[PDB]
Amino acid sequence: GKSTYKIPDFTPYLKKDRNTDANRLFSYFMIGSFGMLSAAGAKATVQDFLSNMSASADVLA
Amino acid sequence: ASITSVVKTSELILKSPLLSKIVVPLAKTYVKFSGYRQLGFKMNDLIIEETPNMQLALRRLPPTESYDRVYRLIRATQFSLSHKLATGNDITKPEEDDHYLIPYILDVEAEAFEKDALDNLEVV
Amino acid sequence: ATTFYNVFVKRNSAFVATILASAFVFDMTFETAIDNFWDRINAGKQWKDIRHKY
Amino acid sequence: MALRKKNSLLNMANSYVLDSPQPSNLNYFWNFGSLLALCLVIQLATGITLAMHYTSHASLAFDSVEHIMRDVNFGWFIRYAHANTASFFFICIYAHMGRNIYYGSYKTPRVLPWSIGVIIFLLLIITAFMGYVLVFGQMSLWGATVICNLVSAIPWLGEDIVHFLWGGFSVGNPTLQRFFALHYLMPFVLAVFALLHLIALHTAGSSNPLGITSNVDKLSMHPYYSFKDLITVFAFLLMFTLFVFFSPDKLGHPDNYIPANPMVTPASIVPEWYLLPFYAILRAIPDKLGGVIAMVAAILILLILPIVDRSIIRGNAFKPISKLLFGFFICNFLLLGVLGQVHIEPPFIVLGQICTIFYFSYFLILLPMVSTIENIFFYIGSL
Amino acid sequence: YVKKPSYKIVPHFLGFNIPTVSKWIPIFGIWGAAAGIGALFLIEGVPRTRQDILSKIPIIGEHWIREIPASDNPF
Amino acid sequence: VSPKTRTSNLKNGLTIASESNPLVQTATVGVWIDAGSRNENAYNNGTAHFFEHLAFKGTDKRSQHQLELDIENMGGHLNAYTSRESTVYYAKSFKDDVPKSVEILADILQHSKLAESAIDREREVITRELEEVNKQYEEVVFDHLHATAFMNQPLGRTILGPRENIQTITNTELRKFITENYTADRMVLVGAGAVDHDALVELAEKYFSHLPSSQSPVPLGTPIPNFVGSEVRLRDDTMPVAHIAIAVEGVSWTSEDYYTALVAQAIIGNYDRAVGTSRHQGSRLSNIVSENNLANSFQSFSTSYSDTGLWGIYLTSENTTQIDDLVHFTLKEWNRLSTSVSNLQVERAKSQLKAGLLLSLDGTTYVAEDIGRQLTTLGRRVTPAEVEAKLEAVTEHDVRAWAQKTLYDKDIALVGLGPIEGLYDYNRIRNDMSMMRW
Ligand code: HEM
Ligand code: HEM
Ligand SMILES: CCCCCCCCCCCCO[C@@H]1O[C@H](CO)[C@@H](O[C@H]2O[C@H](CO)[C@@H](O)[C@H](O)[C@H]2O)[C@H](O)[C@H]1O
Ligand SMILES: CCCCCCCCCCCCO[C@@H]1O[C@H](CO)[C@@H](O[C@H]2O[C@H](CO)[C@@H](O)[C@H](O)[C@H]2O)[C@H](O)[C@H]1O
Repeated sequence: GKSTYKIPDFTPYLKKDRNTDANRLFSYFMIGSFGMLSAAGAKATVQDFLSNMSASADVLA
Repeated sequence: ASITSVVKTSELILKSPLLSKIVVPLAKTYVKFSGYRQLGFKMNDLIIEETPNMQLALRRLPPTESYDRVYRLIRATQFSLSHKLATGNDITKPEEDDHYLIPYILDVEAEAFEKDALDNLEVV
Repeated sequence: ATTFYNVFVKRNSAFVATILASAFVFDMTFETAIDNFWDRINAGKQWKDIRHKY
Repeated sequence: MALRKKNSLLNMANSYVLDSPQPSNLNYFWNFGSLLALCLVIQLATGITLAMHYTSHASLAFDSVEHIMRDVNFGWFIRYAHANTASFFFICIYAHMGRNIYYGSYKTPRVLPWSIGVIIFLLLIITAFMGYVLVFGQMSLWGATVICNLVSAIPWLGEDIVHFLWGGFSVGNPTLQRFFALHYLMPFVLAVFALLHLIALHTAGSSNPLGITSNVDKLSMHPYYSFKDLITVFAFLLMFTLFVFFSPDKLGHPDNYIPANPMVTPASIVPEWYLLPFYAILRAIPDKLGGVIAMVAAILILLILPIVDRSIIRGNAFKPISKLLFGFFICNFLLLGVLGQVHIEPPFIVLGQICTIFYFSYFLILLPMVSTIENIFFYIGSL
Repeated sequence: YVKKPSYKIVPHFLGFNIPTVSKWIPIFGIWGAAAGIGALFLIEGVPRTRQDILSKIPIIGEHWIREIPASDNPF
Repeated sequence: VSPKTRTSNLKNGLTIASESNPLVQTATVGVWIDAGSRNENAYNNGTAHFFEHLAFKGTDKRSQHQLELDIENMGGHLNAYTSRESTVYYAKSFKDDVPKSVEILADILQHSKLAESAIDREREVITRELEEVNKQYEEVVFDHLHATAFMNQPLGRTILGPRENIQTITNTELRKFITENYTADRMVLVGAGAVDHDALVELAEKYFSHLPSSQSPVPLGTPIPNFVGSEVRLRDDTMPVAHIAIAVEGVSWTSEDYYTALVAQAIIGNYDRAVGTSRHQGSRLSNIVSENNLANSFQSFSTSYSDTGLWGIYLTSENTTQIDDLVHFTLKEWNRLSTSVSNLQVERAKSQLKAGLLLSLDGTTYVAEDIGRQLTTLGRRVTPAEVEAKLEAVTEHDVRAWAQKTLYDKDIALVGLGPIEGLYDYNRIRNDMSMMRW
């Protein structure tokens, strides 16, 4: 309430293993999974969507 | 190109007797046909200035030289828009076409090129 | 597990390569897995299930 | 503080069209930028109007253009205006690029507006090529066939890409409908890039015909260049009038008034006049893929002007040798244009190759050599 | 006694020198792989990519050898 | 080639270490103690610094006034400082005034009065010190930096201690602190300049012989710190200059990477616009900052403790609208320790350090501080030959390997003080700890 060197209580949020490689890696696994599904989803979206421009069924007949 | 490059190459030519004998007369004719003197410019007024190096060199000009340069540029711009040429005292005579800027840009570039060299030094 | 971080995650070039290779694998396996799942829940309904009569 | 400066939207307009500080000595070749903007506006207005009467289906397309000519009130004017302005757009764009090359507008600090400009030029070519196909006359079809077959040269995937462009196994309805949609779109993309190259330019300001700084002597864009731009607007409109009203088909190919017929091949399949130099460059290389690469390289090589021009001086106003070289380069570009429309016969075959070599050697050899030599002549010449 | 510092200027161009670039050679490698994987992934659907590339891969390649039975193919 | 540092022990386990210099006429003797603020708990935090005040408030023999006079009569001065891990008490004097000074130091350390009246008097003096450090911005920044980096841990505490403790420190707990901590096996008597080693050992046998030994004598410089990536902003728009420190968890004195971290620090280096030569420094960051006027100064540091460290940079800038660029460019220069450093930078920094580590020692006080520091952190003085060999062993590959494990994509502790509106939020700062292009 007065001293600025007394850091406020962060114990409710601090991870004990915060500096471990396991700790960083886990968060990057979530980011990477999100990147992976975004890539797979984008590929699917692009491929299906652009296929509209390939010969339609009536042309292929 | 760098002014350094231009100046070094020109000095190689002015050294060689053969080369100077054939190049000096050509260059003088070239400059006559170039026709920048007909707008009251000195050669150095024409050098591209929108470069960090050249901005630095222009800042290093003595105030007098700098004020006169601004006048020649303004005067030439007015001749250009009027489609007129300089007459009389406004025409740059060969003796007035002094390289007022070349020493300043050569110093700026010398330091910039030394900086590049020394950024690549390897202790032996 | 430091090893895993160092190999696949530390360099972004490696991380993006890993993500794209994983996307490739996911895309191919997910396709196959859904195909099989779809055929099981719609068993005896689809053309492939009645085609054998003809 | 004045409203035009205070309000953020007005201030953007103000910064481009009113208080914009311009050099006080721009000559008439600085007027092509506004003419190109006028062409772009005419093309949007006439194009959107044609789109209200045109039908993209191959069974109806040619007839819909006849319907526009014959039935729609002033349809003849809107059609001819759109078709002729496409030609004027290229005259003005070549003039604008010519101005930029002669006056060294591509040099620092204006490399970015120049480089975006090269992309605008490519989009204009694509836009105009697709628009030509929409008529679905003989030249429309056969031009689409031969130009789209160039993509067949791309190794491995080339054939597949062509079938993908066509939406089919030949140029037909799917191709026509997709070109309609893209031809409608591409001018808006072109307008965005045109705006980007202006925004890029606004950091350095316009160059000027002396190639020196204009920071010392500026003029508001309005009223001075506003009223100067009017002169060329009216000169342009006079030229527009003589084509559109009095000779609307002088720039056209008669074969485009014959409906597309995939069986009959026309006598001579040539692109529109403004693409002819690139067509000559393509013919010069015997290899199919080589030819395509050369043709693209003929445009993309403009991107290296900032590098290969070694001059310490911006532009050609004061460089007699560079001016002569530029003159030859321009005339060669026109010869290439002419050789683009001759028959592939002696002696034009060899001539086309020599002109193509001259075209590339300007960027790769002559400009770097000449600009280096003139640097030396200015220095020694003024000692 | 040392009279002069002992150094050379290494060859350089546009602020790149061989020592520095050599450190990045592996990274271009990985980005090239990433671009390869990514490009190939994008065109995995293209029939020519399957026919010429993907079906030839050992073990895995049978994933891309799929025939429509002639009874179910209108074309 | 410097004279040999002689080292002797006493019976109790007091180390005596001396480096004689027959070229000088002054001598610095003092006691380096392997004890400091870190040895307090939360209840007695501030005791170590409190004691430093009381040490000069009079002994069992000499009163406050007599003490003052005795030192004045010696001719030199006494000085003390307490840090987190180390307390020093030294006396700079004339050559032949060394027996007086050792006697005075032994007296103020062993036989201090700590009278209730003097405790009460200093309790106000120290309370006023809480509101005047506020001006010393570098120390403000570094005190917050430790507070945050080692949040709720012993290293995270200040030296002064909280206001609350200053009001409640008793002579009992002061006595208990110096009885538990100021033990012979934790102390080094150091002499530099015009001292004879054998004379100093005799003075130690005379004055420091009845020192307590600790129950469990561990070696000198024997210590669990868990760094917290975190930020403190102390925004103050009335200040004209922003002060920013950025640190990661660095290396301890005895790390195998200690020299690698020094070399890395020297690659980034220091800069000060007020020094003439600084615009011409080789450091890439120096060039970026000077050309763009991004900062008044920056100072790389590598602070070490017994079991951890902080490695980072301290920046000062008046350019309040371009602090973003300053921090951006700084962290991108650190990224290049991981991605780009080659023999070019590493050999240049080694050259600069090979001299720098010897140049620092230019007066008897600096020599004594070097002997004292080394003896209390490593248990020995490292000879210049060994220092030169350890630096020579640092390769470019070592620097890159160290940076990739210590800097690259790591959490930072970040403290900003002053007009720091332009300093972006923690994420954007921490995002610059990696390069997406790599
Ligand atoms: C739709 C097409 C275009 C429009 C509407 C357009 C418009 C303009 C305008 C209004 C200007 C400023 C005034 C002027 O100098 O004329 C300009 C300048 C410029 N344009 Fe374009 N432009 C177009 C296409 C191009 C192309 C294709 C290029 C280059 C290949 C280009 C390169 C430039 C450059 C370099 C400048 C700066 C020239 C200078 O002032 O020195 N533009 N343009
Ligand atoms: C840069 C802008 C444009 C250029 C260079 C351009 C070019 C062309 C060209 C060369 C043709 C062939 C004309 C003919 O010989 O009949 C054409 C046709 C057409 N354009 Fe455009 N065009 C542009 C913008 C637009 C826009 C914005 C639309 C909006 C839909 C459009 C719609 C059409 C239509 C419907 C036709 C077919 C009718 C016809 O041939 O007249 N154009 N365009
Ligand atoms: C730079 C980007 C790269 C270029 C982008 C490529 C564009 C077009 C590529 C593939 C499009 C056609 O490629 C084709 O995709 C469709 C899905 O759309 C797949 O088709 C598969 O799924 C669809 C529904 O998902 C079914 O109707 C079909 O019976 C089945 O075979 C084909 O197995 C694949 O061969
Ligand atoms: C040509 C078509 C007409 C419409 C104009 C184009 C619309 C898009 C323009 C906005 C793009 C950003 O454009 C940018 O805007 C700001 C303010 O407007 C300009 O800013 C400039 O003018 C204002 C005052 O006039 C000053 O505060 C500023 O010092 C100066 O640089 C930039 O020089 C311009 O680069």
